[PDB]
Amino acid sequence: RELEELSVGSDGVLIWKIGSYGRRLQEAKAKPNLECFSPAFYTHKYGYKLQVSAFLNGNGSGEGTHLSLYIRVLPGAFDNLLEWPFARRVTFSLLDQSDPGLAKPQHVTETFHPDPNWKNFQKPGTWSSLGFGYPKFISHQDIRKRNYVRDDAVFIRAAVELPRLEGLV
Amino acid sequence: LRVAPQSSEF
Repeated sequence: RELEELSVGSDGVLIWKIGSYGRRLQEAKAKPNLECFSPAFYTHKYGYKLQVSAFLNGNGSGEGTHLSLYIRVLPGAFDNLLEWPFARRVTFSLLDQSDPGLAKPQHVTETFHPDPNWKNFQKPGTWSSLGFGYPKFISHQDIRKRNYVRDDAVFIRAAVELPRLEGLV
Repeated sequence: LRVAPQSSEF
């Protein structure tokens, strides 16, 4: 799995394929506990370590009804060089897998300013490893409504909005 | 069922 990470981490954009959706959703019905873990990924070179988890069958207020998406800060080798708490804006997306030439795909996208007072968005070392995000990201009804599920697979995107710092032209 | 959920926004 160190290669899945090497292939992701660098520029704050994870794209995560979750395969065997139908099976995985059936097990999440049998174990409500069951969560999928993305590869860890870094917001920039020597940046924050982040991970994404998905509950195909929902968690908290969306248990049973929704796909639930969370993002989390992990202990990073470079934590002692970064500002805390984590405060970059995160943008979750579930990708509609329709050809973008043949039809501008309708993606489900949400953006949130992290909660400064969440035990996890502060520097690892302070006293939870839980996560933050959307328990009602998309409905079991709506997830089937387009190409969000194509080829028994789903695509979750997490983008750390870090804009370009340039001088005036 | 039950859950130790992680925090959220609407």
